[PDB]
Amino acid sequence: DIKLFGKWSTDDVQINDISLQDYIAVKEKYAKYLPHSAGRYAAKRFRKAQCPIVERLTNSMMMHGRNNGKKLMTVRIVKHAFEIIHLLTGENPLQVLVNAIINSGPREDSTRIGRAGTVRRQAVDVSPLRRVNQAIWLLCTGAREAAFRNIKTIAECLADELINAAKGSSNSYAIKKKDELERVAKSNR
Amino acid sequence: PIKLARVTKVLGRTGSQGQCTQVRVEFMDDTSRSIIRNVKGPVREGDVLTLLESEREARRL
Amino acid sequence: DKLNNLVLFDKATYDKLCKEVPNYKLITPAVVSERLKIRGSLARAALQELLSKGLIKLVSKHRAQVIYTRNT
Amino acid sequence: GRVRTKTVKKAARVIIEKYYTRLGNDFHTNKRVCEEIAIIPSKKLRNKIAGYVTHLMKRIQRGPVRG
Amino acid sequence: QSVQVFGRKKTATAVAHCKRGNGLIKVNGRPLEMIEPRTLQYKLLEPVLLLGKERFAGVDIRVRVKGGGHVAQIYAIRQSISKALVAYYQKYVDEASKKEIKDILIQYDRTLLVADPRRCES
Amino acid sequence: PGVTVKDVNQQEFVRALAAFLKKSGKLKVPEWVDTVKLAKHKELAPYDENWFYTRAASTARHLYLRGGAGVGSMTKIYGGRQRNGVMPSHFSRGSKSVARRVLQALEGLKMVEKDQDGGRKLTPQGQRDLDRIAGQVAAANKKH
RNA sequence: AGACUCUGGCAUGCUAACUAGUUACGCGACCGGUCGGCGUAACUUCUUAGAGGGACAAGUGGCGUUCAGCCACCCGAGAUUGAGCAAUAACAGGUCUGUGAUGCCCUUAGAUGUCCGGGGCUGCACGCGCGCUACACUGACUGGCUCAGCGUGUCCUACGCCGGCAGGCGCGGGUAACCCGUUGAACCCCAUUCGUGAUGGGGAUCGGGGAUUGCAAUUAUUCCCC
Repeated sequence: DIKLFGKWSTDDVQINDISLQDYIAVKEKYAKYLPHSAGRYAAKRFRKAQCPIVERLTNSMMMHGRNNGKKLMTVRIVKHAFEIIHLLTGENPLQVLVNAIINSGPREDSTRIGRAGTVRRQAVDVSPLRRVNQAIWLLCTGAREAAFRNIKTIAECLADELINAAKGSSNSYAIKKKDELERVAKSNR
Repeated sequence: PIKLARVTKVLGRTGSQGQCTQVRVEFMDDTSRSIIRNVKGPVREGDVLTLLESEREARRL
Repeated sequence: DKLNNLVLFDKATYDKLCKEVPNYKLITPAVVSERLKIRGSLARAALQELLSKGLIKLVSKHRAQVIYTRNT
Repeated sequence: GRVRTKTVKKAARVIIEKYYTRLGNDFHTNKRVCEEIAIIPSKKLRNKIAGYVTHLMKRIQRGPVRG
Repeated sequence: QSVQVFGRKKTATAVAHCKRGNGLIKVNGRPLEMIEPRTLQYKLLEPVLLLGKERFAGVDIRVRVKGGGHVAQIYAIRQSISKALVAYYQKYVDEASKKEIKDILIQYDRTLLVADPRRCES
Repeated sequence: PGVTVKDVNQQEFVRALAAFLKKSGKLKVPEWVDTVKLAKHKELAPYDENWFYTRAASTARHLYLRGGAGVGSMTKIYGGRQRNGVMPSHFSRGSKSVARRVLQALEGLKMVEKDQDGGRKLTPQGQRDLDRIAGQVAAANKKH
């Protein structure tokens, strides 16, 4: 049976949301040994839904300027992060990650409708894939921002971020961002 | 109250820059209540949404 | 304000290291460096000492991130 | 997109008009017979001609053409 | 009695040499566990971990590697292992088994048999 | 008893070789060791007090793995990134003297052979020694 | 324009390769295995360079005046490769050592006379701009590990010795799929030290030496070390 990093279970992972049950891919067939797979996912549209969620996370963690190519680094970060999570909660880290993703992604968004000049945006519904992508982006950004100028490691910081977003507490950056977007989207209508 | 949704049909592209997708929403509450909504991001036929307000109806006529 | 960390131990520090530290669930040189106002070097050294004594379990040793566990 | 060439068309018409009996619906067979009938320099061109013939015969065996 | 295939990723070409042996997989004179990027070690061990050591029982594989970077090389190597095994099954064993193995491998990762068509564009 | 050098964790093997070199006692050590750099490209002196041994071991290993190497070749191996300041970085070869004195030292210990071919390869005795060290490391890995 | 041609993707089919490589077999070295150690029976998988194939909207489904065509999909290496040709339109932009006993203007006012020596092109309050290095912890340093390709070369350089270091000194190969050169690359990976501070990040600016290049380095040629 396939285990992530050769230690992490995937059959225990339970998706709470019915909306994201299709787009977070980790459960059975999509489960892989390593995050690094280096297959084309930007080949055609919606294909990055069929890409593993850990892999996606990895790919958004190397995003920044000086780190722009280094994928092995990213995967090491992810691994250590997972270990940290395990140490902390005792729960399966993949499950935690999934939870975080669920609780980080925005549900509604204010978007410019009319012309350039009319600054009254209309609050619109958010795609499930986009909600996943955006969530991932937010989490990675949080990880970055917590780990810039301190003794804290990115693996540690990322783990912290992910647990905070898993629990639903207002200590995560991602959660805060969601709250800020969501309230705005409740204001515009 | 939070209501879940379906996608019956993807109609076209609304919005200023062509960012919003106009989509036919069937409810997952068993009712055949077909409300047309606007979504941000990529939506294909067979997606399931999480609408914050269900009472709302997007730009019809 | 600036951060002032102890480069070498104090009695209060030493006691809070031999008693309190081997019961943190997650023990990280960075976390120990943040909890008790210690420089990362000294904290690392302490961790190593604790490993050598046999009070604290080891998870993974790396060039960057070394992770430790409380015993039972 | 993609559109048929005049030359390809005319040659195809010639080939059908003269030697309908030899040709069929198998593309490859039609190609090969074409190669053995007409003076063709290019391979690509020949292939195109064959394709046109094949399409034409798919169409023609249902009902007669205008051309 | 012996098979010689290639796997190509990017520039990196790995030639695998499959023969009736005792179950040895050596890449450029060293074991699969003894290759430097041990963060990407699992990727190289995938054809072994998927099909089991039971299918790799009496087969000796020597992998000759050349070109590319590190990751690319790894990818080539793994490919050529899988392809090598498949070819051996085709040639000197039955077809059904080959079909099965191939099915398994495609069902896990598509890259493992068919090569990535893209390489460094001008 | 059948193990080989290539089938062993490389770093660990190197370490063990270095240790062996140390515990033997006999090796020609230059007097500038606590003063020298190791390349024009590097910034500081090496951290290790007994770095010379280590480097010798490494050289030996390289000779074993790939023969017909000279001093130039050895310099090309141990080269790296020159931090050219505000100018962009380039590749620069190692310290010729250091390599030269490693090779002379190992050759003195009857571990390295000067060649008809051109450069330098390995002695049979040296090879034997290497394989003994590989065995040692192997035993201390499969049983550990 | 398209068409024509090339090119690239594909071949465990074919043609070959003493300047390509593999396999097997001998001998040797090492612990029944490892060897870019060496010596000819296997012929092309890798490498090369050729011929012949191979994709034509071929097939299926949908849409279409039921045609021209368009969209989707299976198999496939490839279903929409890139270039040149292809030798347009307007030019009142023209171009060139072609001919006119060509029209003028100039020729101690040489339509830049040749040479000689030394300077300048870098000069610096400032604007407007392309870049390089950075602003560190996903880091820096230190040691160890392992992988290219486009290319070049009668100055590219192998190898020994003297050198802390740039470099010297000796001796060879290459007018080149042969030697540099299994191009031994860097990132990266693996361990070591540092610990959020103008910090060992960052290196500007400067002060002393030394070494080349060259007729000449003073306004630092460039490199090296503090």
